[PDB]
Amino acid sequence: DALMVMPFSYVLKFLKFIDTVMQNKTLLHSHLPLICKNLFFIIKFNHKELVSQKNEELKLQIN
Amino acid sequence: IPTHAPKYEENFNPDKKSYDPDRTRSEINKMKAQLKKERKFTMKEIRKDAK
Amino acid sequence: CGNFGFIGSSNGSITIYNMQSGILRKKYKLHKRAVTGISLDGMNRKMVSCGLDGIVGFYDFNKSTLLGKLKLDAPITAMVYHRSSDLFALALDD
Amino acid sequence: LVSVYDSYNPRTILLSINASTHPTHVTKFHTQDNKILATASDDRVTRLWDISNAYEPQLELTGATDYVRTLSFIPAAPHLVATGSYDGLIRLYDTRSSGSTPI
Amino acid sequence: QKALPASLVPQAPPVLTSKDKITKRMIVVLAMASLETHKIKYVLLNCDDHQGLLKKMGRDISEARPDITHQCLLTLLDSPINKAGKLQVYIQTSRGILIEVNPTVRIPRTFKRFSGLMVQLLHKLSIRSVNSEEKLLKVIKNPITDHLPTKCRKVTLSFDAPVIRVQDYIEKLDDDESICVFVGAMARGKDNFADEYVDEKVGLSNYPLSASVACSKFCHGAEDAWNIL
Amino acid sequence: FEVVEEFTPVVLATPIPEEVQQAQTEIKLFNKWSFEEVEVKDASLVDYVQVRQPIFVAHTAGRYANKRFRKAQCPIIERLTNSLMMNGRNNGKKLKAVRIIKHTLDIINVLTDQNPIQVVVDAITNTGPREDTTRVRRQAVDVSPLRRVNQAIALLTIGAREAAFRNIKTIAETLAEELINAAKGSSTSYAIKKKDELERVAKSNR
Amino acid sequence: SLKAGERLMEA
Amino acid sequence: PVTLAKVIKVLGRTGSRGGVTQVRVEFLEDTSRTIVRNVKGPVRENDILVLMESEREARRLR
Amino acid sequence: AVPSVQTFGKKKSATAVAHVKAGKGLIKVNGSPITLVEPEILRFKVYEPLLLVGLDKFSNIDIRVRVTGGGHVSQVYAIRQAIAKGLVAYHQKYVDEQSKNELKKAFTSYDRTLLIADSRRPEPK
RNA sequence: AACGAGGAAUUCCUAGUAAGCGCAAGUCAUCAGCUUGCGUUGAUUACGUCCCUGCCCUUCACAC
Repeated sequence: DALMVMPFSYVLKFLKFIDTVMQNKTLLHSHLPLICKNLFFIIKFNHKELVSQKNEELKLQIN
Repeated sequence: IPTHAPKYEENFNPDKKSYDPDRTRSEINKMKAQLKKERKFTMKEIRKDAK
Repeated sequence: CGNFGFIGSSNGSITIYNMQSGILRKKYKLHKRAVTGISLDGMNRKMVSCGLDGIVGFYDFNKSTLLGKLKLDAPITAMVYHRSSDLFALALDD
Repeated sequence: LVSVYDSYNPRTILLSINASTHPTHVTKFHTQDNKILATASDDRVTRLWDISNAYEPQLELTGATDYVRTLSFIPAAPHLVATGSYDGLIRLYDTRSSGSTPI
Repeated sequence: QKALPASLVPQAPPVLTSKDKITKRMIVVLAMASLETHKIKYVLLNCDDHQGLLKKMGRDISEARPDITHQCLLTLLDSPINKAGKLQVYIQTSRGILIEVNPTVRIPRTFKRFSGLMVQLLHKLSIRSVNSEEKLLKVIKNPITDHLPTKCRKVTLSFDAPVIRVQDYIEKLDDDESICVFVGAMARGKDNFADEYVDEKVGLSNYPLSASVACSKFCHGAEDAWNIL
Repeated sequence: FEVVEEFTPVVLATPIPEEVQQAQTEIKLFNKWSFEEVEVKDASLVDYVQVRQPIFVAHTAGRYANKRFRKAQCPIIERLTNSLMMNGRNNGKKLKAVRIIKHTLDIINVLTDQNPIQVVVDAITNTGPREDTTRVRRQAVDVSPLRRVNQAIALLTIGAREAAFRNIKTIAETLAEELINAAKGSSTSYAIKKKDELERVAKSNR
Repeated sequence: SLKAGERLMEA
Repeated sequence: PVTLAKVIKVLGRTGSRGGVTQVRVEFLEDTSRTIVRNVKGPVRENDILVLMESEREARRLR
Repeated sequence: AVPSVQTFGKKKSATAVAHVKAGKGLIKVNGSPITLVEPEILRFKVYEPLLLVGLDKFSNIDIRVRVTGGGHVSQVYAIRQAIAKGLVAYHQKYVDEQSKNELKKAFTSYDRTLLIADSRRPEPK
């Protein structure tokens, strides 16, 4: 429910967070199951608005 | 604009009553009120003693 | 459904009766020559007629409206309507 | 005041208009258009009322130097309005234009 | 050559009441009026006469002055605008009582009688004319908003607020609307009494203003604004 | 192409007037106004100002207080009538309200040639406020379409009732002028002024 | 105090 | 100019003030864009709200 | 025996008994034509069935409605319910069932109360 | 003389509910300064929220 309230403008902030967490491999495997569940839930909920955006930089981060 | 004066009774006391023009009317109102009290109080006391 | 019987007249009038009571319900007048075939789909929605004038009309049985009108080259003689596939074959005069 | 009653129902009053402080001698509906109502006063101004909006006149024809007691609407020319005063002048106005000055 | 009105006889302007809501009006709301009664007879508490008593109720004697309410209710009704039938007064007692003052009334000039009326006013909830034809002072059900005119502009007197020209402010303001002013009759305190009703607050002069002078000053401008003379 | 469903003229032993037969042709309010051409101008209010199902008379005896949003399905004329009956003295008296509504629709047809139902719908659309305030100070908030329809009906009926409480005007005629001014959008109508006040107070404290 | 979701936004 | 936005979801456990429901709307003009708003009356999914401003983002109102 | 069917309509205490028999569109309520039913304002309510399925069908039947109990409004609702149910019942018994289906569909399309009793039975909460 | 719908504060209320109308009965307790039944006309607003105020409860797979 907490992630559901989030406006989209913070989701881009949230995705930018996971990107930065990926560099630090220690954190990634320490909290891998949690990062996965939140990440995939953010994408499913507001999928429609995510794809519509044409920002290339967002595309690389998802890459 | 037309202007009218307020009507009021100096040293008004709500516990005290509206001044009545007719003294006989005021006095009999006093007597009726006393009668109603004493009938109720006597009527109340009679019942309790009977009980 | 076995409730409506259609009769095609030689003067171009299509009449609809009710089988259980035999009481006339509706009457379609499009062809000016003899009607030589009538059929109603399985859904009892779309009706098709053909007559010696060579014209095929498409009626909507439920709303009683003329959906469309088609003219062929030659007079039409007989019609078979395949309800499963919604194809019907006309034996034209040519 | 100009009062509009429902004919054959004298009890009901539909619209009441305070046209002018002076007497209102002539009150005629427009033949072509149903909504617009005309009024003539000894104020010498023939206000053009509207039944929907009663608070202000749609147009206020003026220019007559004497009592106006005659108003006429010309058939087939709904824009045009004809008024007559005791000046001896029959003034013709056009409602399509700005008005307030006889044609 | 515009004609004259048919009748030029002077006609008294209609008395404006809370029931009529469309007409343009100036409303002055004497908020935070200190009008309170207590039995000794019942007497309107005074900052000076009853100082020991009010201490017993524990209320600070600074905020126990109905004289300011008297003075404001003197100047307002006595201004020409009232005589022109364009001014109506409401009073919001600190305890929370909302009193409407019919424009017709003529309050006594000496303070002592005025105390007599208010104690009568609070208890009987109404005062009637000497000729007994209309109710000059009446208590009404809160909130003030419902009684106020439908389309109306609301402001307050804030010393901190920007100074404005009252005559300028009224002119720029729309026509079919009406203007309310919430003046804080209380001596000293935070200017938030009418904040929940009002939308903006304005100032009248860089120097401090008492309630009475503030009302008269605001009244004066409206009279020049509306050509009341 | 002709389709014929009636081969005999229909003459009933019981005499039936002609107007009720012209009603046989099409369903009309009080047998005088058609629902065919009315449409809600504002897209949002659609699905919450119900005019599609045509009714002869406002009385229906439906069950519109059982579920949360059943009220939307009520015909708008019936909701206006039900809101007409208030202030206790009128309570329980629906037939009198239906009479007032019949009279008001007639008056509206008179003063304005338009189909009166269109005027009613236009008033309900125009007058319904689009943003409101909530006490925290006040903070601006949006307004649901149903609550907008509710305020529209309530404001119109209250304004009309207060207009003719102690005036020579009757409820019918004052309601007529209220609905007409609201449909025009003019500032004269009580409802439009109240709506503008609400929206502007919201605007100040956004 | 702040609720879930709202704390995450400030974070 | 006033925009029309259809609610797509009525957020829950938002801790909003009583009678104020926090909802997520998508604009009719641009179906992709979404914004979170506060609604005062009874609201359900798929109904249309008239947004005066499309810029502000809803905040919990206590 | 002439074909005839009987139906009841009920609303609050009001009860209406309708006999529909082969006839000539002679329809009466309490021994008087429908046009005199009162109150006038709600008369079209009683006309709701007649106008919906078309007066042509009634041209071959006569309807006698006898109503007792309740007030004006409940009486009207009882009348309309009785008329609708009687018409459908007769069309079932002595006319094709296709017309029966058409009649039921039209009525349940307009207002289901014409066919099913509207009983606001108490519900505790 | 009193009065023209009733101030502050406070209480109750969600569908055949609020409210209006009359007609009966007086059923071993209560009631006629009235009580209880009966039918008639019959709405608006909410039917969500734990934000405030109170009360309460908790700390045999799969998946979590």
